[PDB]
Formats: sequence, structure tokens, C-alpha cells
Amino acid sequence: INTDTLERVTEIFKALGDYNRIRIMEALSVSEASVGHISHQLNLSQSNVSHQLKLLKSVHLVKAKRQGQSMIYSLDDIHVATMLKQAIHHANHPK
Amino acid sequence: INTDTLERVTEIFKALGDYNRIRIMEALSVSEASVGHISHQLNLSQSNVSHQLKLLKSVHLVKAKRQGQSMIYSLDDIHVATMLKQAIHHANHPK
Ligand SMILES: [Cl-]
Ligand SMILES: [Cl-]
Ligand SMILES: [Cl-]
Ligand SMILES: [Cl-]
Ligand SMILES: [Zn+2]
Ligand SMILES: [Zn+2]
Repeated sequence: INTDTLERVTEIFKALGDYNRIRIMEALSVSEASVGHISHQLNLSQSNVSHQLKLLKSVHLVKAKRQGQSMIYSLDDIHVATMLKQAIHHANHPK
Repeated sequence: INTDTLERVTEIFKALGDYNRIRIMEALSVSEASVGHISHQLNLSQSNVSHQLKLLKSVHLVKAKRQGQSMIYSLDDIHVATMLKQAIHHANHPK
């Protein structure tokens, strides 16, 4: 399949090969949330979390939507949710 | 969720952040196959393909099964298949 495609896939997985980015993604899989709420959940700086989310948004793994007086991040779409959830499933069984 | 877990997840995604490993995985998503058959499909050395498959087997993304006089590699299980297919889906639509 296409080279522009299999390159976008590698930048997606590349982006996911980082422990705190995975922690951010897995939190978002529970609930969309603001940068402040995420940094509180994970005990990371708002500066650090914001930087990571823009990296993730760069490869279309997260998106950001104004809601009221907050900027709310979410997993981009159902593909991202399913991909992450299957990965965690696989990491948690034997063989 | 657990640190042994979210570390196994990062090594999975880490392992997938490589163009030829993705090409190998995507070929296997079409059909299980021997090292020779893969290296022919992809025009890569058998030495290179074998090295990559042992890396992938290390993080339980592929498995290897004797069948007749051949050693056949496959995607480990349905979780891996779904994860890869969702990633490629996501890479191929807009927004
Ligand atoms: Cl939500
Ligand atoms: Cl922005
Ligand atoms: Cl098959
Ligand atoms: Cl072996
Ligand atoms: Zn599995
Ligand atoms: Zn998608």
C-alpha cells in the first residue's frame, strides 16, 4: 500500500513510542479533558503536557475543541480509540 | 493503568515506528508467510527480514509456527491485526 500512507502510519506509531504520551492517550481514552485536568491527573507540568498534545495533534491522534471557557482535547476518532485499546488488551494477556 | 503494562505498550509502538517493520506487518496482515516469501514480496534481504521479525516477535507482534517444511510467521493475534488495520484506516481518511 501507498508510501505516503505507510509513512503516515510510521509517524503515528513513532509518536506513540513514548511513555508519557501513552499516559496522556490512555487518560484521554477514559475522558476528554483540558490540559490542566490532564497535567493534574498525571502529575506532569502543563508545559510538558501541552507540548506532547501538539505533537500528538500533529499526527492526528488527538484533536482540540473549544467547549465553554475550556479547550478540550480528545482522542481524534474511533480508529485511535480502538488502536490504543487493542494495544493495551494485547499487553495484558499471556503469550 | 500498570507501569509494567504501559511500558509493554510503549515497546510495542516503539517497535512499530519503522518503515520496513510496518511493510512486513502489513504483508503479514494479508497472509502469513515464510521469511523467504516476505523478502521476495518486499525486495529486502532475508537477513534483514529475519532480523526484523525476531525484533517483532520480541514484543509479541508476530509469531512463528512450523508448517510442513516451512517456518511460517503470522501476526501474533487478532489484537495486532485490528491495531494495524485501524492505524492504516486512520492514515487514509481526511481530518
Ligand atoms: Cl469523553
Ligand atoms: Cl493549537
Ligand atoms: Cl493467513
Ligand atoms: Cl527463533
Ligand atoms: Zn492479543
Ligand atoms: Zn480515523
